[PDB]
Amino acid sequence: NRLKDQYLKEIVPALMSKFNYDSVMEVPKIDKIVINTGVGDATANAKVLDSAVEELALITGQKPVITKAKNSIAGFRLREGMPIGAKVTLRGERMYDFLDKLVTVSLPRVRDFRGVSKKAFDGRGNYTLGVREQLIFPEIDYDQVSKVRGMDVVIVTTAKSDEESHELLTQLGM
Amino acid sequence: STSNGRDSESKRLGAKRADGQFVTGGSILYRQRGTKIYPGTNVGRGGDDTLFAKTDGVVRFERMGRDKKKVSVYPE
Amino acid sequence: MKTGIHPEYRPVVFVDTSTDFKFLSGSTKSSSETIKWEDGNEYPLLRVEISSDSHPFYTGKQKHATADGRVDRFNKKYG
Amino acid sequence: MITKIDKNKVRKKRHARVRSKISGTESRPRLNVFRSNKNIYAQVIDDVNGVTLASASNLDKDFGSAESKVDAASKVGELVAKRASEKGITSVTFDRGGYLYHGRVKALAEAARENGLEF
Amino acid sequence: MLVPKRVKYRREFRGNMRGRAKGGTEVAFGEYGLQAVEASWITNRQIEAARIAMTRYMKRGGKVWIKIFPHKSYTSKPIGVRMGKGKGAPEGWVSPVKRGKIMFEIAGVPEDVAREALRLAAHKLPVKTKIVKR
Amino acid sequence: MRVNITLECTECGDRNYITTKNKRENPERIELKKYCPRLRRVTLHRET
RNA sequence: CUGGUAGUUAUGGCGAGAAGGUCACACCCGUUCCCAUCCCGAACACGGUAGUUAAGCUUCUCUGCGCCAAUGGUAGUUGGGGGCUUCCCCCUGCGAGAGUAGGUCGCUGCCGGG
RNA sequence: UGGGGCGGUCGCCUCCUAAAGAGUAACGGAGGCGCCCAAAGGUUCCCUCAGAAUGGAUGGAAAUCAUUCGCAGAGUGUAAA
RNA sequence: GUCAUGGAGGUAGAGCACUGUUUGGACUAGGGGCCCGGUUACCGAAUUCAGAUAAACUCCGAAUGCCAUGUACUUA
Ligand SMILES: [Mg+2]
Ligand SMILES: [Mg+2]
Ligand SMILES: [Mg+2]
Ligand SMILES: [Mg+2]
Ligand SMILES: [Mg+2]
Ligand SMILES: [Mg+2]
Ligand SMILES: [Mg+2]
Ligand SMILES: [Mg+2]
Ligand SMILES: [Mg+2]
Ligand SMILES: [Zn+2]
Repeated sequence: NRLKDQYLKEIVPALMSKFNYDSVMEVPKIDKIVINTGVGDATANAKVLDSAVEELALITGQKPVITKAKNSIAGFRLREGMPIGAKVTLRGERMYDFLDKLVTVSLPRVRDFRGVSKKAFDGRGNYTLGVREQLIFPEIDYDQVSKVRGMDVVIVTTAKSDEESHELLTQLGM
Repeated sequence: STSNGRDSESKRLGAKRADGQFVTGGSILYRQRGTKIYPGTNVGRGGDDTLFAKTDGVVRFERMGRDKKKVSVYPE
Repeated sequence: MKTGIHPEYRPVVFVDTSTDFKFLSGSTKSSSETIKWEDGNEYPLLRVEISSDSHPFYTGKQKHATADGRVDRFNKKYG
Repeated sequence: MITKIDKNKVRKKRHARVRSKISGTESRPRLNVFRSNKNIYAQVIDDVNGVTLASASNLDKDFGSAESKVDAASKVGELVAKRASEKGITSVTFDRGGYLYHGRVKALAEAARENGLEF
Repeated sequence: MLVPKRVKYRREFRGNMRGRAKGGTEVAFGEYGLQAVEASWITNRQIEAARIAMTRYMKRGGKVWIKIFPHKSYTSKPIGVRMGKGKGAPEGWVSPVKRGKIMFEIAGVPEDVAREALRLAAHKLPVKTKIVKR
Repeated sequence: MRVNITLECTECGDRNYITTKNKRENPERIELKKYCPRLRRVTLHRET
């Protein structure tokens, strides 16, 4: 909750008199956070998919929606409509609180904590993080862990290019 | 020898009434697959995409925008 | 916010046992505790390991280690 | 960088989808509704000649209604109903306008029906 | 020999060769050309023979352009076979050449050798030709 | 597989309609509300 | 001047550059209420005007892409007549496609406010 | 039935031949049918495809997400128009 | 029968905007070698410049023929 307050009270003036924006709404902000998982290995056993589903529901606060395959690639022993993956979309208070938790207590848990990648930008102002260990987030426990598997947290920002997104993220604390 | 040799029979498609002709209601004006001619005013599209007159009048083959046509019937 | 299909998300207050660093951010896990902070935030006192205030990349960790000189060590060891 | 679409354009697309069946005539003109953040507008149109037979809005002479901007919709509906009835219009088709028949649009439609307009 | 790598349909109509060449009447790549004066079918074997004769004379100097390709295929029947019972089996590839078409171009050699190489090539083709400049 | 079926009125017992169904996906008798000519109203028709 | 709503084959579209305003329209703030998300007040819906023209919108300039488009000539061809007949030629009438001169950053109707 | 026999074919649908209305033959050139769907039908409401580029992965060229370009390069139970 | 007017329909021709076939040039993302990833031409997919081709290709498109209207002029 607070992180939004500091964003709109101190980071906003900094972006103002750092980028010389014409009007107020030209300052970039964070639009949504989308988290994705892949269960392509759950082609036969459909229960590990479910386990990951309650994992995501527990870890975010909202139940994910199960995603279905759009093709029937034979290389991956696939048929169209097979349920693969899940996603949770954060928009508003949940987004800010989750990002605050991620930056202040989740990141200082990776086994080799040297710093997030400085070249993980899609080229248009959106950052994609690639944590690949389950209980990097403190909420879930080691005993409840049934299969170590990664995650894809994606941050979507209104900035029009990479660099100002970089400074916005550093201002937030990434 | 000659694995070919089969063909269907022709369905007599085309236009059955001319532009400017007085037409009785309910009579077919254009037989066709799909929609080559759209139904205009006072004409309707049938089950197999034929166009028929919904009232007595004078046939007029008109033009919609750049690349489409339509047929309509105008009472005299 | 569809009802009856979401897990509980009651607020919680974080505390860092490493350096007594208070923090407030609601979490799904109940953790079976109770503590009120900042003019009233009665919620679980969720303990945690090191936070960003002590991690290497997330804080100003200075050395936590040393270096080598080899030829210096050879000169020091041999004499 | 996200493309925030203009809601009015997709509203235009839905309105065009609606209008493929509704087209007011001389005998049965079309009642059209446009909704803005502030207020509501209503118009009666025949499409054979493309003229507005009657109209009403929230910026009329009296236009006295403020409770929750939905009694405003009811007042607009009743006022346009009276104005259209004065000109001799009694049978119309309600053009939805691309919105949903749920809130202010629904209230305006019911207010119009409460008076001498037949849908 | 030039043969298409793939064909949609195996059998084709023979066609006709009325009128002037639709395109290619004017030399564009090289500065010497061999222009057809009348219309005829040119097979790929004749094209190969003409190209070999043209290239050997120049001692593999200069450049050669072939402006035609045998797209069309023709069929034939064996001996002792009556008329009927389907169409024959394909045998070769042809390029129907209309009059006024330029089918060979040469660059990088002087007048004498270019003219003599074109003259040598023209004797391998079943069509009357003439030499043109750019 | 696909077979022909008959639908009779429950009130009258008159076989009023014929249709088709798949014995595999629809192994049960089919219930449909159709219009009965004799009574001149909609009744419930069950497969025989 | 603006908001709404129609007609017209893009000469009306796409792109680039500039300006303006809460009078209208917008972005905008919030989810108790009607309503809603295979999750998310993003959207739909509802409730308000703190802030801003950054975007939509509106106006202004262009030929960059696109679209329209001549005149002349040519291909083809109905009718008549000849050759040396894979085809070719002559007379009369019709007459393209491509290329180009050039045009285009729209034109009209109704209603309400200013 | 380019003599008869041997071989092949015999009913229906789609395209070319077919000569810019309809029709038009050959043991001419290519393919399909003798079903399927209780929703793959009716109606109301809503929206938009293929592919490529970049970002991270257990997971690779190709599985699931994020932004951009994208007039149909997809789809339309099944052959072609 | 002719004249004037209005239509439907994609042949001849032409064209490359889609689909197949195809030539030369630059770059080719690469593969194999001579190698210490370079050299790549021994082949190079996509892109692009230019130039061709089509009964079952079409952004275009005639002459005739066909269907009608007329109160026009002849004619059975
Ligand atoms: Mg047929
Ligand atoms: Mg139908
Ligand atoms: Mg049917
Ligand atoms: Mg022209
Ligand atoms: Mg025909
Ligand atoms: Mg004909
Ligand atoms: Mg068969
Ligand atoms: Mg369907
Ligand atoms: Mg041709
Ligand atoms: Zn009965």
